[PDB]
Amino acid sequence: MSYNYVVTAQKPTAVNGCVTGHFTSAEDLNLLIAKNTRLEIYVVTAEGLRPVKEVGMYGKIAVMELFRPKGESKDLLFILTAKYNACILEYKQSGESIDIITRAHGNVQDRIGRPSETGIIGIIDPECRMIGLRLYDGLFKVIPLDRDNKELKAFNIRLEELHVIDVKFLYGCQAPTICFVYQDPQGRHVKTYEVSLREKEFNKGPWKQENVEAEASMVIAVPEPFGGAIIIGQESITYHNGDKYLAIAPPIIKQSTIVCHNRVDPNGSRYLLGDMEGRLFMLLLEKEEVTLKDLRVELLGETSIAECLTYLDNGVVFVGSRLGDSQLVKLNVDSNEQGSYVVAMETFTNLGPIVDMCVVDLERQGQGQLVTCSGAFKEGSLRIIRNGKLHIRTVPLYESPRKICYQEVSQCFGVLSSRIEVQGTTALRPSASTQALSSSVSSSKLFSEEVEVHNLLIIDQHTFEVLHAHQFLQNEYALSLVSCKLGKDPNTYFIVGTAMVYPEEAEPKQGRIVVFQYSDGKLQTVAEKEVKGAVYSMVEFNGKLLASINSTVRLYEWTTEKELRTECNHYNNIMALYLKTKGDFILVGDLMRSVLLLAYKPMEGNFEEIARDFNPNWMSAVEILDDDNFLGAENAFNLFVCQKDSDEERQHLQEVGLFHLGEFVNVFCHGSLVMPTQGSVLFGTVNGMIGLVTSLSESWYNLLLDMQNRLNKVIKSVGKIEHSFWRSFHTERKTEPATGFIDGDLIESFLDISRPKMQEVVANLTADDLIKVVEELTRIH
Amino acid sequence: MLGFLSARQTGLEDPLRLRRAESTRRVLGLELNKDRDVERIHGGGINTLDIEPVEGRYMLSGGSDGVIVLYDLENSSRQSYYTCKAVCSIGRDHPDVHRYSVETVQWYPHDTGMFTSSSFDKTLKVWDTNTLQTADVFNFEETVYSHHMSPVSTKHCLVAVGTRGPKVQLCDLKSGSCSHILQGHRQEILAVSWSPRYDYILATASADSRVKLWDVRRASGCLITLDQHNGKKSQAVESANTAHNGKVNGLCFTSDGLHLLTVGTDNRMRLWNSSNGENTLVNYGKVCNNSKKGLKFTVSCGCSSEFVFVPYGSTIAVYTVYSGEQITMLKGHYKTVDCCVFQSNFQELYSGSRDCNILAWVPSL
Amino acid sequence: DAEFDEGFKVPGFLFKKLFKYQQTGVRWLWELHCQQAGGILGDEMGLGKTIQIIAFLAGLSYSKIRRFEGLGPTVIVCPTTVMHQWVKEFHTWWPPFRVAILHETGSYTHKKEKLIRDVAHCHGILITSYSYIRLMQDDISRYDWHYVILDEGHKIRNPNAAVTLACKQFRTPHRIILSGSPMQNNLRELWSLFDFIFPGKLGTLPVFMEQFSVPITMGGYSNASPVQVKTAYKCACVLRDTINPYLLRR
Ligand SMILES: Nc1ncnc2c1ncn2[C@@H]1O[C@H](COP(=O)(O)OP(=O)(O)O)[C@@H](O)[C@H]1O
Ligand code: BEF
Repeated sequence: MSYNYVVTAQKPTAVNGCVTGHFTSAEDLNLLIAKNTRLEIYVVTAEGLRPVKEVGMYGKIAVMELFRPKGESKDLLFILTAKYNACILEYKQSGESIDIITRAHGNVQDRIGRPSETGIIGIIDPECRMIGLRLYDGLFKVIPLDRDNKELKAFNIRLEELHVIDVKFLYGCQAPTICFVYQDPQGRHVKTYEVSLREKEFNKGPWKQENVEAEASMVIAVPEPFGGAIIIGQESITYHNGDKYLAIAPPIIKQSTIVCHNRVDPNGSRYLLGDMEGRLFMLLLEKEEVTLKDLRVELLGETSIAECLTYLDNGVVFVGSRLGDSQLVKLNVDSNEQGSYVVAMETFTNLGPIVDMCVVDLERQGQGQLVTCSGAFKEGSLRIIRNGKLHIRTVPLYESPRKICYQEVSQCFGVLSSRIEVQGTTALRPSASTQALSSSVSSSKLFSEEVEVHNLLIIDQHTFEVLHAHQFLQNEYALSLVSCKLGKDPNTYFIVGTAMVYPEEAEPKQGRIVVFQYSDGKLQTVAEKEVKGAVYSMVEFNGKLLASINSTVRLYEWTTEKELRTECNHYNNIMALYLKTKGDFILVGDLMRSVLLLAYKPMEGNFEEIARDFNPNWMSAVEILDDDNFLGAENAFNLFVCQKDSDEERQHLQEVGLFHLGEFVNVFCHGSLVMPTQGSVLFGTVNGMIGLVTSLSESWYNLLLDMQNRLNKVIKSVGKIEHSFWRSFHTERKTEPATGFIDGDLIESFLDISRPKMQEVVANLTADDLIKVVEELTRIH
Repeated sequence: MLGFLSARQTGLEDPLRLRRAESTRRVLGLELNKDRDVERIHGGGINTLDIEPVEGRYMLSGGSDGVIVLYDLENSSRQSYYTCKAVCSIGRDHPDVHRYSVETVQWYPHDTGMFTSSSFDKTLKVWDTNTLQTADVFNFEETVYSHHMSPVSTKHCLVAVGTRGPKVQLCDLKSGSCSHILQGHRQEILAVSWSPRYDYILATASADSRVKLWDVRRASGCLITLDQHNGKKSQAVESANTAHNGKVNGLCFTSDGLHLLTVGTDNRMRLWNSSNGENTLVNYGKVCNNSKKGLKFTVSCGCSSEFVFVPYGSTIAVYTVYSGEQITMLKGHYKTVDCCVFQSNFQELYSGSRDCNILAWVPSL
Repeated sequence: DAEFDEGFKVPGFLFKKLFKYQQTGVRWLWELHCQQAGGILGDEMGLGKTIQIIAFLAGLSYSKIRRFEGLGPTVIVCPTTVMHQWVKEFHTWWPPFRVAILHETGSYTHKKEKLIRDVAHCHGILITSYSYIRLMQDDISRYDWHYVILDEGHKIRNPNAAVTLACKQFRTPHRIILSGSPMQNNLRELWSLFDFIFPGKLGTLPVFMEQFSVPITMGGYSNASPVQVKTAYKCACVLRDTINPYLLRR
């Protein structure tokens, strides 16, 4: 059995959902922000946001909506978790003490069901008669509220349409009436149903199905004066109230898709609309005496790429971004002489999608210092993280970074970047590749809307300025990037593995391994090698280059001529996506066969499949903890540790560790941000969490597991979710309790409880001993 | 594929997107793998295959010669080429060997240690996998065409058995009770399938062209009788309300259990709403079957679009469940295909046939 | 009030009057309702089966559960001597029910078919006798009754008596038998009772006889060899398991 300790070094920063309402008091205007597992409650002050509470859910908050049942003084909060823990929470302040009481909870996971493509939708009737959840294809779950539950008993209504894009409750309807866009082979249509809680089934909606734009993806329920709905598609915005059909095609919204919206007014005369480019639009409803006259869209300006946006008051808009820093902007009445009304008031740091990261002992201290490729298209950046809490520098790249490696001898970072050009081509904005000191483009003899251009950025490790930007070939995607010295020559090379991406194909057939040398402020191309696939990953492996072309893992040697020459191949992979190394052993994370322990037996000069995990886990990242412990991250937000067991059953890796992280790990890396536990592996996630896995001994693992159970018996979670259920390994075809993993968050929460609760924890084990233990545990991050 | 990897790594798309789109791509690229083989042990045609639901490692196979084979589908060898070796076999020398054709074999859901198999020797035998000895035998007065255990029943352990008799036998493996019978059909029940969604919902298809949905708890007959037209041709129900214009010899619930696929000897496959048995009017074209026994066909699971793999003569026709568009026809067998079973972990298909072969279809690349 | 699994409440006063086993029985009746099965209240004579039935029906009307809203038109078939005993117990325990008697004694004084019609169309409890069920099956079965409680239902024990065939003509799933002795001479009688409450469980009388009656009987004759005794024990265990969910016998 493995003994691993997982803890949060940096809590998730990506805002996956934000709502406004009167949650903490009838007079307070609250901003509730869901970062993946954290619910952050602020009060909308006349200036900025005043934090009041930050709670940790035992769940990824998939749905988060405020609703006020009749007679209630202040808004209750409905939260649905990714594992389908539903809860209704109320905020109760008793002087200094703050609580989040669970007015109701349950688990609404159907045992079986195809979870819907567009993802978990949760809507609440505008009169709070029911919570409609679209979780699975062809079903629509209803949680009644008039029947005041404490267990949230919910029932399915069979929905005759199986591909539902979006759904909302309409306003000004005597019955709960849903309006949804669905896709059938004949196109996309908007349909309405009336929900009968008494008959527990749908009825004919107020206005029959209507054939809408092909890419209709948004439904906006419009409040009572107008009623109806506003369906946003790519090229049109259309308004339906049953007989009225307003339709506009503002040319300004054709360039990008509208992905979030928010009702500025109570009467829905104005909406904010956020697109994937970061533009912010204002959709205006002109009333007639009331009916609706016409629709207008005006471009307010630009923000961070909004996942969610909420209008607070007095022109203040919170732009909650998953890809970039969240924003608090102001909407000016007059333009800024640049055509923009948006003016950023405040910025909330978001380590965005952490797609890669490295630990460099920069400044030649004894302290590690993370450098992460954070963010995406316009919000891409390098974040430098260090303890001092964690201080986060930001280097705006203005283009999506993809990989990063540190070349110490040259005092630089090599960063794979990607920028989107439209037309031959034109950059939509000045990206860090385009403002390098020097530049170059790949002139290769091997291969002879909007496109992605890829560059290799050499960035100064003192000033974090782009010393150089080498553009790669047309239609060439740089995927992997390693900095290393090969063979016996002394030069340290930037080695980039690329692929040729054409729309005519689903998997690249062409690619190359380019060897660069950074010297004298220039990036010379020292070598090239045409390979017959995408080079997803390269690790330097005992003086040799170990690349993973589409399904083959092959080992290249650096010859005295300075070219790459193959030494051995390995083919038993669906897609070798992740490569790691420790000594003679290679860990291969696959697209869906999940891990493979390979050995380069040097005496022969070929690979040997030592062990394999035969479970179908879709990896997102992999790491080697010990000689025989292999950390892995499945795309279902789970961590598992495999172990070479102890005949042909010795070729079976044993999954001795299981743990549901709730985060999508993109990268592991050995290192620590600090000056009892063995090893230290950081990982960065899509939500912006930085976590830390380390090995425990058996004795302390037993002790900490015991205290974990005690804290579960004592600490009460917000939605009355069980910690063991939350950390249970979860996949659509498998579900097991956690094991071999200790939630260091729950352990470290042993300090934030009063002394009587501590004795409740420490019945049969003195307390001060465990205070010392948990302090020593917190020492690691 | 690189767009999908970048969208997954950067959080634009839920990882479910990449899983499902890639599983679909793998299903469309399904092709006869000569890079994988299944060891030939059956002297007769393979009628039935069943991959275990938990871990999907092992496969059962029932032959026309009365043997049962238990295969390992994991590539335990370090080569990229491997033969799915036969771990066990209830052979001609096994004292409990079936005396005639094994028409169905099924793993016990929830556990690999027991599996059940029914034969034309008028027996449903329960086998303990580890000792490979029979634990129980349910003798019937009439030969068994198809049995099925509920894939979902954490509560009951009934086996629905369809024989040439007009009644559906329910056998309780917990204290052995083979008395319960569902009466209301008029000819041989050629296919039985428990709902994967509802613990006590059973779909039964018979040679009298009728498919009935039952609630085995209920004391008042079949819930629903599937009707081709849904009321256009309506008659006081004594002979009307046929699902097909021939024998209905195949049943398969879709993955989510909200729809039912029936195949009949009218050379048609129909898609029905499993809640109210209403025909969805999905076309599916013409599905050549003339099988005189139960026709075992499967659906896909966990793809962007669901598929149905139906035996089409000597080929396996792949159709989209919810649009009818025939994806393709996998042709690698030499005689009529009797059964196909889907390995949901890797989008692999195994199909048996009367030519005493079991062919693996794996995605290309 | 006492509340059960889904929506079934029985009034607090009516419930408080009951004993622990009687309320266990009211529960059991209502799981039978939920599964849409019939069953045999087999509690032996004197324990009070009229009260469990009346309490359950009263909680069925009082809970307003969902075709019929609450309680539909139910028929109680009983020996002739207890029709008025049933009426008395209904009037003391749940007075809101309209409880008619379908008999010569009766209280109607018009065409009996009219009484059956009216009770079918106002959701009353029609208390009749086995003789009347035999004689008026033409009228008793045209009305879709909600429950078919048979009191001393072992009058259905002969699968070939005309009363038996008549009582097995009710289309409803909610069949109940009250009999503290639901087996009197042999297992064929048990088969007949279970063929009324749930036709399929025990098979056709062919299968039931061959599988259970011949084995279970042949192991009780004095001269029975040990092997045949053990077969009888095994078959008895199987039969008890099979009929456990639908017999409640305290
Ligand atoms: N819980 C109770 N409280 C008061 N009287 C009861 C109760 N249960 C039964 N009785 C009385 O016991 C008597 C016998 O019950 P009865 O229903 O006739 O027995 P059986 O179960 O044989 O039909 C009835 O007259 C009834 O009034
Ligand atoms: F005592 Be009797 F069975 F009503």
